[PDB]
Amino acid sequence: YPKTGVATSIVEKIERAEFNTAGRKPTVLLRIADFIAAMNGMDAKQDMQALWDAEIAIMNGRAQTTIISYITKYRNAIREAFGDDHPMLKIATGDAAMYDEARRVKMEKIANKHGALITFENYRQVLKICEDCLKSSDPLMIGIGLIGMTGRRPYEVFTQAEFSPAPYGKGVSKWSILFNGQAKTKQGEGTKFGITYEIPVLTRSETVLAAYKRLRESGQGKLWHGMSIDDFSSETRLLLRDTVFNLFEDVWPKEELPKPYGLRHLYAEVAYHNFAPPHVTKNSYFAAILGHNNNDLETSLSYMTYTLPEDRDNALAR
Amino acid sequence: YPKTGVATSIVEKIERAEFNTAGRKPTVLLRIADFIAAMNGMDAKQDMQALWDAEIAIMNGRAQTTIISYITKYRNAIREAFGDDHPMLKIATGDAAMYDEARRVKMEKIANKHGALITFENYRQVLKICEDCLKSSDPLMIGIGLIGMTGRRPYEVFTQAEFSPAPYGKGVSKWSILFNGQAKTKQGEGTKFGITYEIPVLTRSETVLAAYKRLRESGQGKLWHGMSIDDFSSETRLLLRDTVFNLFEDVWPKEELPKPYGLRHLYAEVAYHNFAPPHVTKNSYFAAILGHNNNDLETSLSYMTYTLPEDRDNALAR
DNA sequence: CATAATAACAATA
DNA sequence: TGATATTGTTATTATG
DNA sequence: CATAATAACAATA
DNA sequence: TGATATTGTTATTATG
Repeated sequence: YPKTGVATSIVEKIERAEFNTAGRKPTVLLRIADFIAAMNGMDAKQDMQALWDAEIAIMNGRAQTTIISYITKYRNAIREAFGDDHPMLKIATGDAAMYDEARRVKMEKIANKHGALITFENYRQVLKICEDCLKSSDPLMIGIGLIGMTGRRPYEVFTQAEFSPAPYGKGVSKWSILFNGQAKTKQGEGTKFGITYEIPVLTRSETVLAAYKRLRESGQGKLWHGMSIDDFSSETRLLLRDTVFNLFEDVWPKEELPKPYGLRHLYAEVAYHNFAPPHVTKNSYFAAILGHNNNDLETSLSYMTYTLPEDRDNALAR
Repeated sequence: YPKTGVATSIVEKIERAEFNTAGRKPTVLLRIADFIAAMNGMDAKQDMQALWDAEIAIMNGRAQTTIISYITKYRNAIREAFGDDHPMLKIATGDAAMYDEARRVKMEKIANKHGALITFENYRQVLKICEDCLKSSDPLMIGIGLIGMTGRRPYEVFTQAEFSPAPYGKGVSKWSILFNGQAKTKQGEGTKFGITYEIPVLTRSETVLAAYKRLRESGQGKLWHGMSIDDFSSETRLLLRDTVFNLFEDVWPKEELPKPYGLRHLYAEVAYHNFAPPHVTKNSYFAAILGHNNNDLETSLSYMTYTLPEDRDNALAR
């Protein structure tokens, strides 16, 4: 295995922002930087262990989810500089108890959500707002529209989605689409990495495709295309967040605030309610239209968030 | 820790059937027996390791689920003879890869089931058959009736269930019941071990309770009460299996054969379809009425088996 | 100070 | 079954 | 042999 | 997140 190397992406990130008008110092990226530097020319595992221990010591006090995320960042640095075969990857990681506790916390929140679905009283309005967004001249708007109407993740809509007409018999589907470019997935059997699959849309397919072409040809859109998640996050996140909040403030269910993933959750719910064939289950349907891996029905549990007020009505019929 | 001991239950099982009219030899129980015997006076971990290795060697060729089950039997023997603190418990177990593969196989079967629910065309007939069973003079029949009408496991209905009237406001519920005595659960936070909880019934509560008292007072019922799972299995399983098969042969969906747990699966489905409030999810509802642990929504995935032909109809409306 | 930028901080899938 | 990649919120910073 | 008992064998939750 | 407890099927055995 190699003893020298460099996590380019980190250094570059740090070199940009050498000249910065404002903003906080890249302290963490700096720590990562010096860590990877200190690793240059280390052959002894106790040495590596000591280094990492110092890093973990610094992290203490920070939140558990924060630590798990930071550990990912270090591990990805190590991988970039030194490769997959480097003994530091066996050393630089979270305690197993930490990850286990994350799992418990998350399961508990989900179990809690499933026992108290949120009735999305005004979802019809929300969906129309999205539809109209599809016709806006502001590419951010169109993108929001498409998150709502196709359920693709922001990073997907804005950065990497390919949308196609889906053939329905010997014609073209008006309520589904072809989609390619799933995020959060690496190459693999039963994985939608690089797979084009059919997904339902909550308005006419002609409309969605056309709005997408408008998206793909705009000024902002050519810049967005092929961005890394850090680039995209930096450039849009807070603006997207503010726009979504403003656009939906008055209609969004009282129990929570309007956030962009809200649109994806609602999309699953509505798509199921309108399109699910009878031999498939809700967990299955979601996992299918959300692009989850083969045999994964557990991610689908995260998305069961609201109850459409129609279901709430007719369940209250009994 | 102790170096001597005896797994009483195994030896007794072997002493019964010293005198047996027929049936195959208790070879496996014998192997377990001699294993625990050989462990008497072992202090060296390499010795223990060798012994166990010989056992595993014998098991080879047998199925994976078989091996996992057998390993449970040995581990339970060790525990009974020598206690929880014995170093053999760190040694006598399956390879982690084996358990992992079990998990994968099972997830794959479930994901498969969720994508092809079985339409239970005649469930109404099945349920009435159960109802009528509730009035039979044959305690086996009544028990079947109650599996169908309360969804409790066979071992629960026959051996250990306590059923009570459930108070509805200042009166008594006609479509729910109190139930106590959950199987497959050890003491714990967020566990129904020793907990009485309300469950829905698929016919009038008066009827279910009365049929249960008839069950609890019959000849066979006093014998059944408090049996161990081995006793119960030995005494009833094959008769229950044959009766359920005969009773339901002509009406049970074409894709599968009538087995007793079929009744519990259908019960969940029907109970949900008739009783689930709107703010709870199907996974949640099941987990609640099946007595699953707190924050466990994953067991519920096993039970999503059929589609009621009404749902199949009205989904095909779209 | 008064904000807009930025990256830390943090949570979710 | 090892230990990520995305989406979401706020402290801290430079400069008007 | 012809079955009924039994426990091994096996799968599911 | 370690490594079970229940439900389900069949080979093998003693004896009519």
